[PDB]
Amino acid sequence: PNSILGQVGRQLALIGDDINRRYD
Amino acid sequence: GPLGSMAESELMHIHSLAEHYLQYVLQVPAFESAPSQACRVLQRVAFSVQKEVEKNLKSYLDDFHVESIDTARIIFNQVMEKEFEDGIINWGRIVTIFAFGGVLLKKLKQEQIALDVSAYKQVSSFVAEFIMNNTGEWIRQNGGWEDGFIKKFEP
Repeated sequence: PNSILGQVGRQLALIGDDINRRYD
Repeated sequence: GPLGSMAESELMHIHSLAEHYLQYVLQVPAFESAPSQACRVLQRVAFSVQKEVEKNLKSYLDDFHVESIDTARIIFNQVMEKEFEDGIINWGRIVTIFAFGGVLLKKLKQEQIALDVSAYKQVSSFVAEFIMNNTGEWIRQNGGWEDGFIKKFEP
């Protein structure tokens, strides 16, 4: 199963990609 | 010197950006300075991202124990590994690196009550080294800070 820091990092990626799309 | 002029300038820029952002986050007293467009833009965008991180991941971050600089470094590296697992680099993700740096430094201040100057300098350093090592080439290839980053966030 997943780990807390796994989840944290994957959520950072989601936000990063969302921001990349937001300013496009 | 060792890295050559271009890479050295790049590393210095990233370090400057990181320490300026983290000092802003922490509310370290500024001195009528005039940030570059890159600094100002990074500060505006990374700060809003940091708040989004802090809101969205509150249940995780409430259980973080950032009691020392070494723990902050360990957590930073493990989280960065998980974030960049898929190999994708873009400006949005680069901003999250600064922002998560800020998150960890805020938690460290919370645990220590007061930081000393050494703490923000050390965190800005490991953040900056990560960014340079993992994304410095991408940054160069994508217009750098004046041509890529500024044009992305403040056209």
